[PDB]
Amino acid sequence: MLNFIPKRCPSVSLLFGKRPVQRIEVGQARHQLEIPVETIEKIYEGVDSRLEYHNKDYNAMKWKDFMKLKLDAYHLLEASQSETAAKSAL
Amino acid sequence: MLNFIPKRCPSVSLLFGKRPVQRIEVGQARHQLEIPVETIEKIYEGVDSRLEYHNKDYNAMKWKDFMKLKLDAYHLLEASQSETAAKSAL
Amino acid sequence: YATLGSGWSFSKVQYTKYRITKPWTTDTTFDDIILSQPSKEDFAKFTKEAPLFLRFLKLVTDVEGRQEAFIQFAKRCENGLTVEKDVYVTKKELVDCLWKNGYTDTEINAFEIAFPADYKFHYPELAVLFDLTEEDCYKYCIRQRAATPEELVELKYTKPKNLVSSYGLCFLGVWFGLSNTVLSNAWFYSKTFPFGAVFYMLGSYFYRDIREKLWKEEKSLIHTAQENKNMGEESVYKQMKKYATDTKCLDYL
Amino acid sequence: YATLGSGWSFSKVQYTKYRITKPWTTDTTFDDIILSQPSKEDFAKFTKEAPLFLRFLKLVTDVEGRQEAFIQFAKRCENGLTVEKDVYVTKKELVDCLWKNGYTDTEINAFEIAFPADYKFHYPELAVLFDLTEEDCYKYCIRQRAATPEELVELKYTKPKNLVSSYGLCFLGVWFGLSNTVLSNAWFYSKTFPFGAVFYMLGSYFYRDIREKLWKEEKSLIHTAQENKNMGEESVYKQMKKYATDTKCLDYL
Amino acid sequence: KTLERNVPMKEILQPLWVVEPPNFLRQPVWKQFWEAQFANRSFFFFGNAWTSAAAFAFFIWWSRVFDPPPKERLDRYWLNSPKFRILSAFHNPGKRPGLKISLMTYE
Amino acid sequence: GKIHGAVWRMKHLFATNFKMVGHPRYAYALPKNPLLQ
Amino acid sequence: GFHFQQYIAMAGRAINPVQWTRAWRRMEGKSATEVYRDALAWTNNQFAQISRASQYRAWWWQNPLGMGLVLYGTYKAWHMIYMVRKQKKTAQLVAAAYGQGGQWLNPVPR
Amino acid sequence: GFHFQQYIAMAGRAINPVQWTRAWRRMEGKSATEVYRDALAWTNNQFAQISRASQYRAWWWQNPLGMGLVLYGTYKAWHMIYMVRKQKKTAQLVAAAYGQGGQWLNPVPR
Ligand SMILES: CCCCCCCCCCCCCCCCCC(=O)OC[C@H](COP(=O)([O-])OCC(O)COP(=O)([O-])OC[C@@H](COC(=O)CCCCCCCCCCCCCCCCC)OC(=O)CCCCCCCCCCCCCCCCC)OC(=O)CCCCCCCCCCCCCCCCC
Ligand SMILES: CCCCCCCCCCCCCCCCCC(=O)OC[C@H](COP(=O)([O-])OCC(O)COP(=O)([O-])OC[C@@H](COC(=O)CCCCCCCCCCCCCCCCC)OC(=O)CCCCCCCCCCCCCCCCC)OC(=O)CCCCCCCCCCCCCCCCC
Ligand SMILES: CCCCCCCCCCCCCCCCCC(=O)OC[C@H](COP(=O)([O-])OCC(O)COP(=O)([O-])OC[C@@H](COC(=O)CCCCCCCCCCCCCCCCC)OC(=O)CCCCCCCCCCCCCCCCC)OC(=O)CCCCCCCCCCCCCCCCC
Ligand SMILES: CCCCCCCCCCCCCCCCCC(=O)OC[C@H](COP(=O)([O-])OCC(O)COP(=O)([O-])OC[C@@H](COC(=O)CCCCCCCCCCCCCCCCC)OC(=O)CCCCCCCCCCCCCCCCC)OC(=O)CCCCCCCCCCCCCCCCC
Ligand SMILES: CCCCCCCC/C=C/CCCCCCCC(=O)OC[C@H](COP(=O)(O)OCCN)OC(=O)CCCCCCC/C=C/CCCCCCCC
Ligand SMILES: CCCCCCCC/C=C/CCCCCCCC(=O)OC[C@H](COP(=O)(O)OCCN)OC(=O)CCCCCCC/C=C/CCCCCCCC
Repeated sequence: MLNFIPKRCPSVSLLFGKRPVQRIEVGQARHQLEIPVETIEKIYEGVDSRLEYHNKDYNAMKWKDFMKLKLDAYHLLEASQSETAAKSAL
Repeated sequence: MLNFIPKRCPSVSLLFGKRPVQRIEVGQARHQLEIPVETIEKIYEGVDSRLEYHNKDYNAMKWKDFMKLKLDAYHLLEASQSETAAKSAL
Repeated sequence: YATLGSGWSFSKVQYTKYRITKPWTTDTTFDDIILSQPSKEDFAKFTKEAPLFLRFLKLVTDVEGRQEAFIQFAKRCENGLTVEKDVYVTKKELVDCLWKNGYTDTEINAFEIAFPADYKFHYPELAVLFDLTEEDCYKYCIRQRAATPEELVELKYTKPKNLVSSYGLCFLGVWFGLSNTVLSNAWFYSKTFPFGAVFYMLGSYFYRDIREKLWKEEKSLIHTAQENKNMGEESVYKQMKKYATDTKCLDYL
Repeated sequence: YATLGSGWSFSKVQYTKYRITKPWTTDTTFDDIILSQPSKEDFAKFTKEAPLFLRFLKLVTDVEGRQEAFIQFAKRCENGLTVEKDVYVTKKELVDCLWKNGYTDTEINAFEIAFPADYKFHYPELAVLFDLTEEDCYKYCIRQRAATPEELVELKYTKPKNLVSSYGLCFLGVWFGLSNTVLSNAWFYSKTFPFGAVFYMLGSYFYRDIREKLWKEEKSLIHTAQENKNMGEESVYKQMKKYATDTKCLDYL
Repeated sequence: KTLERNVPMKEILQPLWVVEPPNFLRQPVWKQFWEAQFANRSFFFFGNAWTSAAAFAFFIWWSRVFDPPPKERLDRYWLNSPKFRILSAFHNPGKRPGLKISLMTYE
Repeated sequence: GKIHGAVWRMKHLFATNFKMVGHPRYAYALPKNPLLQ
Repeated sequence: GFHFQQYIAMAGRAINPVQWTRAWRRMEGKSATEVYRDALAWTNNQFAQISRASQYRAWWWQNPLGMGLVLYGTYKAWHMIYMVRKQKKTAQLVAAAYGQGGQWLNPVPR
Repeated sequence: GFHFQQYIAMAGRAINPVQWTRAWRRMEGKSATEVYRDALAWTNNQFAQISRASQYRAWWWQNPLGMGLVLYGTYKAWHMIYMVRKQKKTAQLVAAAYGQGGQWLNPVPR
């Protein structure tokens, strides 16, 4: 994934927080996934506003947080690839 | 009206005599009118095949028959315009 | 060439400074049908999905009483129907034809509910569906496409031809046409560039005023003709409706 | 300018020898939005029919609890809504936005059943429907139109400018540029016309081979990137699904 | 049955004839010209009709004014003419016809 | 060109009238309408 | 106007000698009336294409003067390619026969 | 390339003297850095328009060589308009000072 976080201003992302939920399509099969808007808003605390790209519609996160996120993704992916993975995240 | 009779060949008028009825829209309001295909085919007895116009998709009638048709139309129209018209065509 | 179409809309076009663009293809090229005068082999081919049409065809054949045609067409069409791409008739045109030729409302509604609005029927489908010849269906489709020639048609791509001879002739042209003082003449600078530039500037500045002043009369004539047609048709229709009830005298007698 | 759009389709275009044509208009002209950089006053205006939208608006306002807005907008919009013509958002885009931002299936189905598929929402409609600012809605519509810039936008027609000075400068250009032996030179005939003509012929004959040989690598890279994205997303999703049932331990305890 | 013949477009789309203009009168030009003679103000070269222009042209052709000059009058204009000089030079490729022209004048 | 313009106007102004089967100055020669009385 | 490239290609094929043999073979069982009618039909097809397609289509060379500019350009190209070449030849001829300006000399004084 | 007509119009406005007074008034409360940044931004906007719109749009002058031909034409026009004019002036200067070819004469023999 890229470090491009869409601006939640209505001129860019119309209707961001009008409802308490976000939805996304995942993969080639386009599975649906719903995510709480608070879980999402947790990103805009690490978002950095000095940086703006792609027609000034996307900000960038701080590398610390972005790489923590990438590491969680990578851990999940390698666990999926492996077979001795733990049956729980506890 | 013009003396342009469409060719009933399927390369021109697809599905001419597949059914026993023809339909047309009339006027600005586009009233529907149904006409028997035999009443229509009566025209292709006066149609002249030597003459072909408009990409060779329309033949021309013989002037005698075409003008008889125009005269009937004109009589109906002037009767509609007049008020002393006969209440019946008998 | 004749101007085909059943529309009374007086339509003119204004041009841009950009060319028409189509998706990239390594084997096809888009062109105007009237300017190309293409043939069936010049047309490009593609594969179309059958099932949605084969279901309706099975229904129609079970109704009419001819299943050999359905079987043959299905065995021909399996793995998709290979057909010329830009030889088709739209659903709206087909429905208009059916209605004006006397097909029942049940059949028309079947067509409507069976096929999407943007479906495109090709000549083999038409032939197998109406028990006609593919030649006649092809000609009908071609006429209906020429009626709307603003849409480009897709042909097979062919390399240019006679490039070497054309290069020779163009070299000869420049060698004989630029070895002169024509583009540096007092005549040029005094008449050719001033008159031409003035005409170009006036045309660019009054491009639309001129067109409107010219087309005023044609627009008025077309309006008059359409109004006369409408009023006459309406009058005749209502008068025949008045006189429609003059046949029951006999069955009363 | 940035390349906006959410599509992964590697799209290239091939050109024709015909220009884009639009219906005749005495006051408007079609142009590219990025090349024109138009403003709100440069955009052309037109009147749109309200009722179909005003019904849905009344419903939404009765649901949300704000009827003053509906009353004001209806009194403003009566006799049609006067609005810029090519500043809109399509129904599909709006539905995608609603779905990804969390509007309920009931509301989405209401939108779908209420408006046709080819309906076009403008920024005043969006603002009055979502309690937003017309400025923000205008900017959003502009971004969504720039995402699809192949479609020309309709501006107010303006006469050409500076024609007299341009004529003077072009006369000066020809007077200084054609008073020479450049287009009749041995250098011309030996290098300029042969090299240029050979380049042109080779380009015309291998126009597509060159493009394909160049774009091969970019196509492969895009394919690889998309495959990696898909596989990673799927793996993460299925693993989180596996671990989704690790919260009930507490409520069991 | 299936279609295999390569159908040309000329069997479908017929082009209009525009090379030679239409004749809405459905009458030949000589008959038009003859009819104009009996119409008022269009007799032969009187009037301002096309037939009048055509008859005036034929009249000046039938006259003598446009015929070539006689040998007794050649040296008035023709022997000092650009057309004559250019033709003489062209048909005597590598020669100078000034002397022969002087002798033609003498003759 | 004059003839062309004349015919081009005659087309639009006559061919779709239903009232001009011929020219009005010669309507005396037309048959009589059986619907009038 | 249209198909100038096709016209150049036609001229090239015409000058190619092999095409001369091909045409010699094609002329077997053929009449002058047929040849003339075919050529006239080709020209009419070109002009009819123009008349029809100018109503709805615009070429890359479209301009506020339309096809008038393309026709003027055709004329000017013909002029500079043929007539000015003939003028050059005639100028050299006159300069070798009489001297420059020899065709505009005054008659010998009497 | 694009907007050549707009560029010609800009040159015309620039040479128009009234525009000189207009620019004199506009330069009130303005800095050289601002002027330079504005000009650089205008040039960048032109080139960015090109880079973006060449991906999906084709101009009337599109050809199998693309914008290379338009750029070559710009160069050739500049050449014939400015450099060949300067060459003509230099040629007349040299012909008046030394004679035709005077700048290529051999050194005086010793
Ligand atoms: C009265 C005084 C004056 C009298 C003197 C008159 C002098 C006349 C001279 C003769 C030339 C006439 C003008 C036409 C020229 C040809 C133009 C042409 O066709 O080019 C287009 C030709 C076609 O390509 P294209 O148009 O792009 O696309 C079409 C395809 O190619 C498809 O093309 P295609 O399918 O139609 O044909 C293909 C053909 C194309 O090849 C050619 O270029 C054709 C050249 C043929 C010349 C024949 C001259 C005949 C007259 C002279 C007699 C000589 C005796 C020989 C008799 C022939 C038997 C061997 O061959 C090939 O491409 C390769 C395959 C080979 C197959 C076999 C070909 C031979 C066929 C058998 C002979 C047929 C004879 C016909 C009977 C003629 C009766 C009158 O491409 C070329 O340009 C070829 C190169 C150009 C030739 C010159 C090469 C450079 C050398 C320059 C010479 C040196 C500079 C001068 C100094 C000389 C100092 C001494
Ligand atoms: C060191 C040794 C060398 C020293 C000597 C140097 C010699 C320099 C000579 C001066 C010329 C410089 C080159 C620029 C020329 C102007 C080019 C131009 O602007 O044309 C475009 C102009 C604009 O049209 P457009 O570009 O298509 O569209 C824009 C709109 O027009 C919209 O345009 P706009 O809104 O921007 O302006 C409109 C203006 C356009 O009218 C014009 O053409 C402007 C002409 C102004 C010339 C001023 C020359 C100043 C230098 C000489 C000083 C003379 C003392 C007078 C001082 C001025 C106070 C009265 O007027 C009008 O169109 C009509 C309304 C009138 C409103 C009032 C205008 C006057 C304003 C008050 C004066 C402002 C002075 C500014 C301070 C200057 C300080 C340096 O249209 C024209 O082409 C006008 C006709 C062209 C003029 C020539 C007419 C043919 C006569 C040829 C002369 C005879 C042949 C030569 C033989 C001579 C033998 C003696
Ligand atoms: C003389 C030529 C030789 C020049 C010197 C030798 C130099 C050799 C190097 C060549 C390098 C070329 C430079 C390439 C860089 C790119 C240039 C470019 O593409 O944009 C040019 C530029 C197009 O601007 P744009 O950014 O593409 O925007 C287009 C607009 O939106 C408008 O949109 P639109 O859709 O309405 O039209 C688009 C476009 C359409 O352009 C076309 O597609 C051409 C249309 C006809 C097709 C056939 C073309 C060739 C034969 C007819 C034209 C003859 C003139 C030669 C034109 C060469 C350019 C194709 O418009 C034009 O470009 C009009 C050009 C034709 C103007 C005719 C003026 C006649 C006065 C001269 C007397 C007649 C000719 C005398 C014989 C000359 C024989 C050499 O064309 C202009 O010149 C703008 C004129 C602005 C008004 C100025 C006041 C009127 C003065 C008229 C003369 C204007 C200067 C032209 C001088 C040539 C005539 C003497
Ligand atoms: C030198 C110019 C001065 C000439 C002498 C003075 C005469 C003055 C009177 C002018 C009268 C003009 C005649 C008007 C009648 C209508 C003509 C017409 O519109 O159709 C023409 C015709 C277009 O045919 P078409 O029926 O419209 O169908 C188009 C195709 O479908 C293809 O579709 P497409 O979409 O792919 O492309 C459409 C169109 C696109 O045309 C365009 O829009 C132009 C694109 C660039 C925009 C800027 C144009 C000006 C600056 C760049 C071009 C410089 C050359 C000047 C071109 C003038 C024409 C615009 O294609 C072309 O026309 C290509 C023309 C450019 C060929 C460049 C060859 C370079 C060799 C010479 C060295 C470089 C130049 C030296 C400096 C010369 C300075 C004067 O163009 C051709 O020449 C066909 C060539 C066929 C291959 C021949 C073998 C290669 C030989 C190359 C030279 C070909 C002859 C051109 C001589 C000029 C270069 C020396
Ligand atoms: C008078 C009633 C007729 C009125 C006109 C109605 C139209 C009649 C149509 C008749 C068709 C005749 C077609 C003639 C075809 C001509 C063929 C042709 O030209 O052959 C040559 C030959 C002429 O040869 P040249 O005399 O050598 O001329 C050489 C030029 N330098 O043709 C003729 O002879 C045509 C003769 C008729 C010429 C026209 C007569 C013009 C006379 C004008 C009226 C003169 C009035 C003078 C009255 C005198 C008052 C005191
Ligand atoms: C801008 C204003 C321009 C006006 C110029 C228009 C000039 C019009 C005058 C010409 C007509 C004058 C009538 C002369 C009749 C004289 C009496 C007469 O009948 O003599 C007959 C006599 C024929 O006799 P023969 O030669 O012996 O026949 C031998 C047969 N082989 O008629 C003639 O000679 C013909 C006279 C030719 C007149 C000169 C032609 C001039 C060319 C004019 C056409 C060019 C366009 C003119 C502009 C049009 C103005 C409307």
